[PDB]
Amino acid sequence: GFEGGQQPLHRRLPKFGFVSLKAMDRAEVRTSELAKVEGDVVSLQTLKDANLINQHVQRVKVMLSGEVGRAVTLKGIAATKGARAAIEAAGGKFED
Amino acid sequence: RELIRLVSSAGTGHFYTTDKNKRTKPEKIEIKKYDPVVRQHVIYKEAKIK
Amino acid sequence: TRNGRDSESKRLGVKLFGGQAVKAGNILVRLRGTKFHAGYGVGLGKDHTLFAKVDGVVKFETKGAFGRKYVSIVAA
Amino acid sequence: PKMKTKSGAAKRFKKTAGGLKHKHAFKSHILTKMTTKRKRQLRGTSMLNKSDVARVERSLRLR
RNA sequence: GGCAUGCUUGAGGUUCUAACUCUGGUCCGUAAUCCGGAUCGAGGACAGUGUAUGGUGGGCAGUUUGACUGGGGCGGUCUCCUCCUAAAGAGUAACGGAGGAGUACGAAGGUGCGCUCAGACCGGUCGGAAAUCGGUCGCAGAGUAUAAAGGCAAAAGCGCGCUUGACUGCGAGACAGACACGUCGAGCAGGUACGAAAGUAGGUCUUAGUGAUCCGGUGGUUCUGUAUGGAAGGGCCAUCG
RNA sequence: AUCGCUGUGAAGAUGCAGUGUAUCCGCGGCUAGACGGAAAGACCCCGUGAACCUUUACUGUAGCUUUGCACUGGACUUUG
RNA sequence: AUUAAAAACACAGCACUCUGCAAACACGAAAGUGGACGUAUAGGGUGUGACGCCUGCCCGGUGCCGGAAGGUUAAUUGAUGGGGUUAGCGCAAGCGAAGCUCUUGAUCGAAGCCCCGGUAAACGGCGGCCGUAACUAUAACGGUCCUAAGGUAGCGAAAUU
RNA sequence: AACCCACUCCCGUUGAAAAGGUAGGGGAUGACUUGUGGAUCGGAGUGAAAGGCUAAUCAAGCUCGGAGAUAGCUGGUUCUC
RNA sequence: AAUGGGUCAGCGACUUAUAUUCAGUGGCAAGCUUAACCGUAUAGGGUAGGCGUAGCGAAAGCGAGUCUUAAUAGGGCGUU
Repeated sequence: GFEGGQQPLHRRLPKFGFVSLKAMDRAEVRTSELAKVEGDVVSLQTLKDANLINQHVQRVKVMLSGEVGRAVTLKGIAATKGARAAIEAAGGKFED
Repeated sequence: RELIRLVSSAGTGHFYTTDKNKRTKPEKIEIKKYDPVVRQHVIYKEAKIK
Repeated sequence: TRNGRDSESKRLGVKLFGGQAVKAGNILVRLRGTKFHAGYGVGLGKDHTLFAKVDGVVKFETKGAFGRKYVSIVAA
Repeated sequence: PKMKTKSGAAKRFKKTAGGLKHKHAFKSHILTKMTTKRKRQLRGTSMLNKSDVARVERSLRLR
């Protein structure tokens, strides 16, 4: 950071933002890796049995980033708009 | 020339800001400019910076 | 009775000389008071900066009464 | 962790996949003096210049 | 207005003894000018100590006390603007030569509208070089809020109306540029003054009139809000010190 | 394998250049040079070095002092 | 000690100031000790330095001593106001008693300082402004001013010119 | 005179000697000189006061730790193409 | 005539740990790799974790998309 004695960038530009503590337990899955669970149910716990999701994660939203493949049931898990369509295309269903 | 403030006559302060000589004209200004929020032009009153 | 204190030398002058292709936003003359004037497609900014408003090539004609040195851009 | 980032640099430079983004200076406490065109063009979150990336991500411990 | 006074909380005074104090006498522990204990005397709720607090405090302490510089000191200087140096693109140094700025402006801006200098020449009963200005040769030499340069009449000075574009969101693309900064710039809308209209207007003839971050202050906010609902605090946007 | 001179040269040469002298080696003396030896210049400058002194520099602080509350009581009065 | 023996220091004498005794003071986180087994003719500190003749003026600044009692002023006290939560009444909007809580901070507060006087054998001070007279530089003057006051006796080209 | 000092000259300066010697010099019944034992010590003693002295060291002793302090400075950094 | 070296022989100065980045070289590959620890122990187990597969925004959030403004109207960042 030292620039010979002038004000360096880490003291001359303003601080900005806060870090959300709400997003520490948040995580994202995508439709490419939804078929890696076992038993045709994608839960919060089943996403932890396969190593797709850490522990201390308790809020999962799944986006669309590939192909689903198997008919899976997503309970208690938010999905996006383009991902809910690609799951229900492949025989999926949603409840909570 | 000391800084002033031009507030709306509502519960909304859009607050365009400028300055003037108050050492010439000891009363206020009632000249009215454009508002982005309320979207009606309004009696832009005194600064009253405190 | 004490000298010093020159200023910081504003980089004026004819940028983008008189046969060059232009795009339609280019600063064409930096200028301290319209030594050059505005021709066909050029703009005359607030500090008398000439700027191209269309594409083409800049011409630098001399035209008219008063001996105006013009800067015009011809779409060629 | 056996390498400490500047805490004071992580306040300034948030990292995205497009680079290290930062806010602008000259946007504090003297604002009736400057024009609205100069308060409008500094209000966003710019990116970090190429000559500045090496000094910052040595402070933010990433080199 | 207040009456006597019980029930009582605040600042005095001198007094009382029982706290405390005694580097006073006398006993005893004891064969001791220490020390306790006993008692006599004196002071006495003071002194003194703990804690909190104001004042004083080089007695002591940790320090600071800039750079440039034809060595150093003294003086001057330090940021910004304009000309010269600067070599007909930019740029370009010196304790080289010259000057300026730390603002003004609610009109001195936009626009609508109205409108163009200065000079010599001359007419004396109060001004007689010169005003009031009336009209003859005029040939930017004037004026521009402010230094100097560069610019102007499609005025880039005044009068007067409207009374706001000294707009909000932006912004293709450039110029400058080590970085942070900085400079120039339309169309749709919010919406606009004006003009009856093409259209001009995102301040001023242009370039000085300035100051980062961090802390605070203020007004919004949809954001966050440590079990939850809120608040506190934080963030964002605007602006002040 | 250690001359003078006059030039040159990081600017005062035994060593370069040109040129004069000059057999080889001691001893006794004398100190002009070897910018002779001795001490990583003491003056001077430098260092965002040190130390110690000063004060009306800054920030403290021992000590002294002021009051609040404790240790700390009653009893009348001047007094609210 | 090891380049300075002196005009430096000490001194007798002198003055100023503190100190009433568990003394001022000093060494001690403290007990204690020194002062002192002393007691104002005594003890501490400061300055001058036998003796002789003497020791002028200035109390503004700063210190110290005393003084009314006014203004400003600390912890402490917690008046009043503004908020945060919520019982409840009202169909709801709403306010919201009580709490609890967060800020606000009227009154009550001493010394000190501001203020008044004294104090120079307290630390200190005993003018510059010009033309005067003259000359290197002056209070003898008329002075103009200025200040708290502008150098008395002595001495003087000096350990100072 | 002893004794204690240390004014002057010269020698000595790699000394006989990390302060002497030789020739002269000051005090020499006193605020004297001295033996022996003791007391006071490092922002601390002690000082007839020079920043003197506190074991040939003193504008803060010596020693061991913090400690390989720090040094934008100095010097040095080793085989070959 | 600036510094250092009288000489010889020995000794004497880019290391190590832990994080990380880039290059080369490998193993696996939309996955890859384990840390403590377990272990008849360089094996094997242990995938907690770390990084990758998705970004944008201060953030709630939305996601191949936010911000802004009354404005899905105009640009920045990302994207087989």
